Amino acid sequence: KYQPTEANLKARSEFQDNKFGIFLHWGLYAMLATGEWTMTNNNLNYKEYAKLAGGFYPSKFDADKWVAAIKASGAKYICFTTRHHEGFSMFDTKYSDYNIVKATPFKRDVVKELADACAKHGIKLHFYYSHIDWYREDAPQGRTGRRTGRPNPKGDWKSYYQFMNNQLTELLTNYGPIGAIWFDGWWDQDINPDFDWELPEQYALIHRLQPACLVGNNHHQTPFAGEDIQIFERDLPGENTAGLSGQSVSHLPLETCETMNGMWGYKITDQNYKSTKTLIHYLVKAAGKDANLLMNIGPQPDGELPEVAVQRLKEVGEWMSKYGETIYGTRGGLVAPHDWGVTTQKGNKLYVHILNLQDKALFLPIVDKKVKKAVVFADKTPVRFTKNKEGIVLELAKVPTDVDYVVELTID
Amino acid sequence: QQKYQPTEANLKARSEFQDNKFGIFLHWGLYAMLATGEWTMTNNNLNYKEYAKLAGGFYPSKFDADKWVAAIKASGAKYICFTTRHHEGFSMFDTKYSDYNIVKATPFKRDVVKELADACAKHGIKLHFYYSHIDWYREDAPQGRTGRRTGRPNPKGDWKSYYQFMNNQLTELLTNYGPIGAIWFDGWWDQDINPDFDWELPEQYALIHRLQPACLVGNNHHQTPFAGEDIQIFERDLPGENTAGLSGQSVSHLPLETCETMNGMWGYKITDQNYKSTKTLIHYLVKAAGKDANLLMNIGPQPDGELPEVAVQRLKEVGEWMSKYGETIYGTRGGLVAPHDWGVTTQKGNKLYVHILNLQDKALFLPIVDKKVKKAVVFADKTPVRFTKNKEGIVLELAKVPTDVDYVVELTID
Ligand SMILES: [Cl-]
Ligand code: NA
Repeated sequence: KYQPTEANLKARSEFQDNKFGIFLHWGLYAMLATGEWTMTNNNLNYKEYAKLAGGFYPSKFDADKWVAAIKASGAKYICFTTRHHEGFSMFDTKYSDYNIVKATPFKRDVVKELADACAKHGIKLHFYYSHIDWYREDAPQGRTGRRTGRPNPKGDWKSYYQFMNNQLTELLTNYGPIGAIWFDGWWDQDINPDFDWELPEQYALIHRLQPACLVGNNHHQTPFAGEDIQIFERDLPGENTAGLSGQSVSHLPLETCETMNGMWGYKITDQNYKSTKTLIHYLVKAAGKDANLLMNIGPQPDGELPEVAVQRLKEVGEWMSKYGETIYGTRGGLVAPHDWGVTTQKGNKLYVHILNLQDKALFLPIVDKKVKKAVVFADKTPVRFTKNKEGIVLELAKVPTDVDYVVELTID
Repeated sequence: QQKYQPTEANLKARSEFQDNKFGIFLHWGLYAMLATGEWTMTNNNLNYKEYAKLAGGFYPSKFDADKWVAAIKASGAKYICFTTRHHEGFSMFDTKYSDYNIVKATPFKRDVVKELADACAKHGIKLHFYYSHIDWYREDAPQGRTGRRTGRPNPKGDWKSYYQFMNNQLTELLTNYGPIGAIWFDGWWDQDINPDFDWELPEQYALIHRLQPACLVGNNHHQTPFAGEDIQIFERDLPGENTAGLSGQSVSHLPLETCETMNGMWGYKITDQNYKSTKTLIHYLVKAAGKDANLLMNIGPQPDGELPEVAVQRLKEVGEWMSKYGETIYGTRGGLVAPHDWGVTTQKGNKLYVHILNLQDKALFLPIVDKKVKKAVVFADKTPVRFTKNKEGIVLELAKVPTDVDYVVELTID
């Protein structure tokens, strides 16, 4: 029954072309510095938690600096937590005083400042928005938020649902063009299979306000009517390592998310950042399975992006400046992921991303199609290959030890 | 630190607009029946309800959007600016926010804007929408200088209602008709008697950019452009010029556009059948380009739905010229050499096109001193033009006294 508009369909293709975005988890939980789940993990009282807002002053926040650092990685979009499960709004809302402008001494709308910086730098802006809420007294309780001290575990769905829609209206009118709404929390009511999220009306609201905006919902199900992208939580499309999303794979654009260290919202214990090579491999492997990668940073309560995260972004971007052509604008490749790497493709080119190879030769199961040419992407040096009944065999100059040794094949 | 930050999409759209250079204005509304001008309502103090009765007689039976766009494309024009709703307040599109519109209130019963959008898309012509900030018909519209003798009950209007009505219609225009190249506002000057009048333009410009980031915003206020506008309009005058008395404002850094009429009026006028010559119209386009400006040349369609026959022929002959010389206009910016009495220059890449429009001599001095001129040829047949250097520039030696509409000399610079 859902009919995407032309503008929406163009947006979907642009999203797939862009390939690489940065997740930003920032909320009051950054003060506690123990994770965005702390409020329900530690059964904190909702009114006591809200007192934190009077001490929230991220004095070194600079939206220009954030977006410039994110652009330097080769990322093309940002997904920002406008309001997480804690229920604190990081924007100037007229529907709750529990927001960054009214309830903190900082008194600044960081979502507006980020929107302006994104326009300056040519970065698209996506909004994460929590379907669940551990703070509001009208929010129904599912699996989480049962020990916040609130009086009405049933909530008042008509009131809560209207509040959500009123806020979505603000986010889709007051902050310029928005590339996507990224919903989360559906899983909180999976104990109640008859729970009615009333998503057709809510998705219709979004597309009415901005037809080009993409709707995603992190529910781990076959996408519902009106969704424009499909999300896989730390699990890569056809895979369920973390146990969070081993679902089907569909006709909508795919996106998977990873953290750069161990955490989403800022954790002060967590200073083990993954290597630049590991991060580049996340991006390449995602692209190789026809999926975007959303890589998360958790900003500090002083308003700075972690120093090590900024440096890792910079080095990923140095790689992208050389190899971005093999990622941007591509779709998942003809040759499926293997232990040695993955392929992406664009036009008549198949990029063979050799990530983990022990040998000086590589068999590729390319049988039906003729490989017209094979070169080293970096310098266009020829790569010899032979044909056998099962495909082709690349003869490489050495055992590759590069982060990603890309061979560019021409196929017609 | 700037409130308004143009997106990459908008900045690209600005450069495409400047590349396209030539557009056609179309003023069409109920005033076409009276055939005395779009200002007739306020000039003759017509009652708003009496004027609205005209709509029951509006039936432009020969309207053919495909024929219009084809005739306009043949001129070399690359976009069209069409009056969706003029000061008379009559909506030329199917709108849910007023029944005073071409579908609901006339026997013609057709959304001509829809048909024009479809035809523009088919022929690859960009569509811009003119939209009036003032309204002589609605009872909630505030009155300024004009529309004070319409018989309406409330000179103060109800701005909250009227402004919400405008933004509802703008949403329709940007939702139901595909990609729109520009919104072209007009009427700010109606309230210049009230220095504190709040048009609430930031919110309205933001709505346009929110729904279509690549859509350009223009406002014919004759002022320094307000934040949020993407083009600057000069009415009936080259930028920097003021022969018509409507253009005393300074020239900004936004893309420039000047508008002109083919005859004397914007809306169709049955007395006014004195059409400027093809040569004059080509001179308008070339002089505009030489001043780093687009030209928007107007036609006022007839109440039977046809474009004036003489205007169509003029378009055709302008297009014959563009078929030969368009490379010297399209994709160019105002040239190194500023406009002179003899003509103007335009530039693109390593080429400076010297447009000789009015020269009585067989030679032409050009003040090109910093840059080296590698080569000079007659654009039309690539025949070499000899030139010499002097301390103040160069002197071209021409084969004859030029009498062409535009005798173009192509210089190669580096
Ligand atoms: Cl000069
Ligand atoms: Na269109």
